[PDB]
Amino acid sequence: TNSKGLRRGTRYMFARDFRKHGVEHLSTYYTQYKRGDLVDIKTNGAFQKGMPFKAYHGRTGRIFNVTRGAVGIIVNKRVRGNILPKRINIRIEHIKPSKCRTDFLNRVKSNDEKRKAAKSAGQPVPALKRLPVAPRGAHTVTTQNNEPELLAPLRFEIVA
Amino acid sequence: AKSKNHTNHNQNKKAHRNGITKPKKHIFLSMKGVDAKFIKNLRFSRKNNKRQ
Amino acid sequence: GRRPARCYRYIKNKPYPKSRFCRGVPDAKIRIFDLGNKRANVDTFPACVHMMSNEREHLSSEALEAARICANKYMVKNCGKDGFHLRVRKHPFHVTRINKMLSCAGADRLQTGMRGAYGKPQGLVARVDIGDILFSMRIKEGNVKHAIEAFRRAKFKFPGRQIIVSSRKWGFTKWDREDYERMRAEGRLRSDGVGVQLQREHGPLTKWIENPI
Amino acid sequence: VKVIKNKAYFKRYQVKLRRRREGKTDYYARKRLTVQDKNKYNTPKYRLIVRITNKDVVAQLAYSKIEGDVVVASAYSHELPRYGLKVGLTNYAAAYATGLLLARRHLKTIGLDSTYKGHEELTGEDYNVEEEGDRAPFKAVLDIGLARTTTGSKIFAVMKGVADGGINVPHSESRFFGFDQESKEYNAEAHRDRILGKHVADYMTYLKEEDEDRYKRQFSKFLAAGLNADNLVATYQKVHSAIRADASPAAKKAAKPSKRHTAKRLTYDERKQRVADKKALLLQLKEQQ
RNA sequence: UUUUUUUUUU
RNA sequence: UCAGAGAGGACGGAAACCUCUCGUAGAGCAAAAGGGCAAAAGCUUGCUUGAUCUUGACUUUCAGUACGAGUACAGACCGCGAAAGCGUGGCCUAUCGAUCCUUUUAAUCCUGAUUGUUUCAGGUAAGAGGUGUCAGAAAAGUUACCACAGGGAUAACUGGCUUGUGGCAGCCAAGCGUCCAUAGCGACGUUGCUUUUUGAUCCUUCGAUGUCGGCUCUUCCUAUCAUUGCGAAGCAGAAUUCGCC
RNA sequence: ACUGAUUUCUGCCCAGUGCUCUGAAUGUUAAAUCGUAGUAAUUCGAGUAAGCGCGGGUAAACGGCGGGAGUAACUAUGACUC
RNA sequence: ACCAUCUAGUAGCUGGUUCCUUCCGAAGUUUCCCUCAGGAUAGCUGGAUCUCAGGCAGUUAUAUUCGGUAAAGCUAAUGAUUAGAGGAACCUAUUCUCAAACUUUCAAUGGAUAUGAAGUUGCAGUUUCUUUAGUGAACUGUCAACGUGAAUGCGAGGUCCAAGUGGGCCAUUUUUGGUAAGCAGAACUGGCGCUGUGGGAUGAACCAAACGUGGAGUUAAGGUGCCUAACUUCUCGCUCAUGAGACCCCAUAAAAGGUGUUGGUUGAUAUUGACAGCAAUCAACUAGCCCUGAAAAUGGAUGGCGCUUAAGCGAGAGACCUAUACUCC
RNA sequence: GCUUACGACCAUAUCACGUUGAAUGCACGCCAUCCCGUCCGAUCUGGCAAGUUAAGCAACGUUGAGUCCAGUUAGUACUUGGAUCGGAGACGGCCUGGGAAUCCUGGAUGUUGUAAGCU
RNA sequence: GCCUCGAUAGCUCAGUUGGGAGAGCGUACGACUGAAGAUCGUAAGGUCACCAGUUCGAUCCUGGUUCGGGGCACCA
Ligand SMILES: C[C@@H]1C[C@@H]([C@H](O)CC2CC(=O)NC(=O)C2)C(=O)[C@@H](C)C1
Repeated sequence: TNSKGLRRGTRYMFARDFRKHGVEHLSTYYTQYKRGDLVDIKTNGAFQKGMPFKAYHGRTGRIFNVTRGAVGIIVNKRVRGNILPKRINIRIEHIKPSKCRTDFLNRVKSNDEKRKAAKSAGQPVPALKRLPVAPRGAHTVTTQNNEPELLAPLRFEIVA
Repeated sequence: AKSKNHTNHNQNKKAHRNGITKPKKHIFLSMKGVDAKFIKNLRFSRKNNKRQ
Repeated sequence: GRRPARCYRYIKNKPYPKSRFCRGVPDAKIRIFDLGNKRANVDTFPACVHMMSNEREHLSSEALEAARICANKYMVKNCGKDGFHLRVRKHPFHVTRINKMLSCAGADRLQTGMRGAYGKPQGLVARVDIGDILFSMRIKEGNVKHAIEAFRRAKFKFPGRQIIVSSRKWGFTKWDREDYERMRAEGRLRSDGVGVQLQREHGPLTKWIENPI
Repeated sequence: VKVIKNKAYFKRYQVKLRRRREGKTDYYARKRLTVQDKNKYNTPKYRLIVRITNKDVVAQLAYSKIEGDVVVASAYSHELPRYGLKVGLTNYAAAYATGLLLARRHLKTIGLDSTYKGHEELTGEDYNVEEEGDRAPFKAVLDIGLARTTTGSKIFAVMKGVADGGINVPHSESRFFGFDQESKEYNAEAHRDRILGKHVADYMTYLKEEDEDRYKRQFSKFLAAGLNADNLVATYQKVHSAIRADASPAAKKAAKPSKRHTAKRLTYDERKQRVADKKALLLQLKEQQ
């Protein structure tokens, strides 16, 4: 059976990217994190303190605590037939803001702005629902300067 | 009479038998494990806000 | 004695090269890989013949050397030592394993059964795939018949099925004969002994002048 | 000899950060100097940058952001001729004056100068701006850069100037001039004399006694400006008084028209034409040689 | 106190 | 700023020390391997004891128990630094221990119930003494004189799968065969067949399938020793060899 | 207790394990006893028998009883030597 | 030794464990145990129900992310490894072949998160936390306005009590040990175990399809010369075998050969008359069927009989037969 | 069109050779009493302003190497799901959807924020 | 097959943590003897079995390879 150390099997997971080692750029620390925000976990091997466990690498969680240089995150973990909301204290260097939630917030902002503008201007309430791409509509194609080319299968050729 | 025989054959089926239970929605409301200093300040703030 | 080739014929295990983990590997039987007029100039031998495999099996070093000697003797006797250039395009790098067992009466007393059956190195075999080139050779257009006959005689020394074909390329180079001739006439291909090098455009005009292309 | 800086070397090479390559920013110290605790969120953390060039002293106040630092105030020694001094814009007195100018200027700008006047009597004793009223004093943390931290350095002279001006700069008297490393004693009188430039006047007198030619060679433009070994201290005191009297930044001029002074990059067609011309010339020379 | 040997014919 | 390279300098040499250039880490970081690290996490050096006191929360194993290890804070007192800051041992991933008992430290502590004082003893809290079978009994053999409950979950004989090994048969021809590869053989290679060898497995049988050999008696298969009919020879014939039905 | 008529013999080893004999032997030794401290429980120390440990004997007591090289006027072997 | 009693001694082991219908319905897996034929523990399961009446999903869409396997690369680092070329080694640019414990690069399947009322905007208070600072952070208010913001499907959630199980086995794909194994060990999923039914002559696992008790109709897989319900049905070819062949798993066959026959590819000669003898021919290949390679013991197996312009092989067409499956009663 | 201080992204920014550089500035530079540190005022530190764009630095040049982007490779390699699909097998194709990467070819050679200044 | 042990002058054997390679016999030189042998005085001598690593330096410490030697190899 396998050994049950903390960093077993993380040879490539905790390694830096090629031609990307060295000093950590400071936007990582300048980024603002607030309780309730969503963040992705990607371990940075260069910082051995406050590392997340390998099972949370590449997972998204929600911040519930903001300390001096770390954050408490609630991450869903599958254990048999239940999903446990585990709490982990991860340092900033292993954390990155998640863009899915900010995109949704932008969409909600746009929805509210469009609704308010239409209501103020007296227009009907516009459609504010994402719709699956519908089947292509009817159209016409012209062959002018685009005459059809007759295609046929090619014979087999011995390519030595 | 070898008797180690570990496997994970039917475990996913057993887990999905009753459905995979997602976490509740009130877990984000508790302030368990939050900074002691922040909790102290929050307690002071809540103790003093005038109802009307 | 050596086990039958049918035991290690098909490819079943992952590659097992000789390295710091696998020690005490006996030397492979085939050592020489280029025979005939190997030091020939690129233009000496414009015609080229390949011998491809149609099986995914193991070509033992023993079989590879047997085919090498057979073809080499045939060509030395039929066309002279300096009339061809043969290249064995397959190196034996996969290590097979044997779990030796005693075969005398009463061996069961000391036999260990299947407990701890990891084997020890036995020999070096070359992993081959469909479309892989086993033997190649470059000769003059007047010796293609001898080339095909030599490859015919040699193929019977290998397991499975092999197909002998003639390549459109200029010898062992990577250009079809017509393009090679045109590029050499132009000045884009510099002799590299057996092969040739493409002289690309980009770079300082100072080295450009040495051979304006 | 095998070539070391080859194709593979350049393929695998990773370049350091731009400022580390330029040898201008120490990122190890920068991270500790500029990073704010995440539980203080977007509250700026203020840094007092001190730099000394060959001919000028630069003092700045800044705070960091994701897209670059934000300088909020600045003061340069070359801006002292408006408050007097024409020469010696790099010595201890000039450094202290620049620090004081920066402190007073920014306090005026943020409207705290009246509340906080700082130490208005030069004595050389360690001074920490004490909180007055409710608004705490403006706070900044010193940034020396790549300068060596030696006792009596002009970077600490600028820091002392700012602290006297009335900005809360955490510090200790250990690295001020007049602090004896052996006995760990602080000589406020010596520090005050160094701030007022008595060392410059002493050097002037020493060289004047030793040799006239060397004295002239050393203090050429000081004499041209009319500063001698009996006026410098009063001049520096007047400079301090003027700085404290007025500290607003000088007005800006108009944008003069600009013309290209450097070559402009050739275009693709120009480069190809030059290639063709060189090819033709090289062929001509090869034929004629 | 210790002190073994000397090829064949002449 | 390392490993290393290049070029110079009395004794000095391939190798002592000095000097200048280049040097993306090709060195070093106690140890195994893997990650990480260049004004450092490496080397030199100054000062120090945060390897200290205290409670909770969390991660890892996981039953989401315990120990161990670790993470981020909070309170105290400190160390270094000019300062921002960093510090609860080792750059990270292993380096370890329950109950009972003994022992030590802690309170100007609690109890000994006939009242008190002092010894003595027992308690509350934190460590140590160890269980390496490491969630932790105190433990030498033999039985062919043997016994019991079971097991075909498990061996020895047959049977079953496999055929490494054993046996038998093919393909290309380098050579042997006075000359001549194929009369007859056939190396180096290589393709198959068989279960009269021995192995591998453990499917059936342990509320029993009597376990070697010989004798006796049937029948069956041939990969043909002899005989019948033939073909080929290194077939002039007693003789002998190969092959076919 | 072992061996096992008669005949002829019964070699070497007391290192190990046994058995046995001397004891001056302060080497180690229990209870009891004696002394010290303490108001007492109690603490500390001294003696302290046999045995063990030191010495001797014993194998018709249990038992045990070696290696490596060179070497002779043909070779082989090795009386002989290390 | 025997007799009585303790004694109905203990047994994690073997055997048995007695009425009918109805509904639901498993496990051979995790951790600890002197534990490996056994327990406890979680998981799977039943029952009792209770609180409510939209938030969920073994499925997709959108958005954002994680990975280092297949492929790719070594003329990029490390490790192997052939050959020369230009300046014996050395340098330069190349070159052949490789990596479970190599990699710049890097899929498909796959994992995770979010997609509004528990939301968005403001106003107006609290704080001893934070800031030079209403500067922030968080919270508070019977605050004011706005009103459901991808598809499809569907009612959701809570507590308690407890059984059996804790020997598994098989299959497509991936995969380690082994020469292999109806061998040993794993990953995903589906099955058998627990399960009948039509078909594969027969079979725990294969194909179809899951089951109250009956009827009519239609089918799935499979089949239609007789066994045997359904055509000696229709069209075109190929095959002669001195025991041909005949339908997933499946019940063995290879290298190498044939001047048997049928189609194709290439290169030549030929009517200035092509090969044989004193009007097409020649040569090398190729792949369908057939033949040789092809030896085992009771007499025997396309299931049997038999079948030869087939009742065989391949491509097809009509109709027809037949489930506990589908529709209706 | 530029210089400096502090930066963000961290080679389109690196590396090699060369040309040019107005003004500010940066830089080299002179001295070593004092503070300060060294075997050594080389570094570090302090006081200065005679001289120079020689170097650094900036802009530009190179059929420049590297880096980056794009095309090609290619609907190829690989791959999800299906078949009482072909083949003795190894394997192969078909149906249904995803879909790369080298060589090679072409192009680009830093963008930008705060503050101060020159033109 | 498994488990151990050893390998050092020409031969037989020590040797240290790791900083010396020794003891005896043998070989060479001189002396005594008429000569040899004994005896006396001198000298030189090892593949530290081979390889890789660990530390400042390894015969030694660690790992692997070659040779030799020892013990076990039992049920039925
Ligand atoms: C700490 C360790 C253990 C301890 C002691 O023996 C342990 C006990 C444990 C128990 O429950 N019952 C016992 O009889 C023994 C002891 O004296 C030493 C070995 C040291």
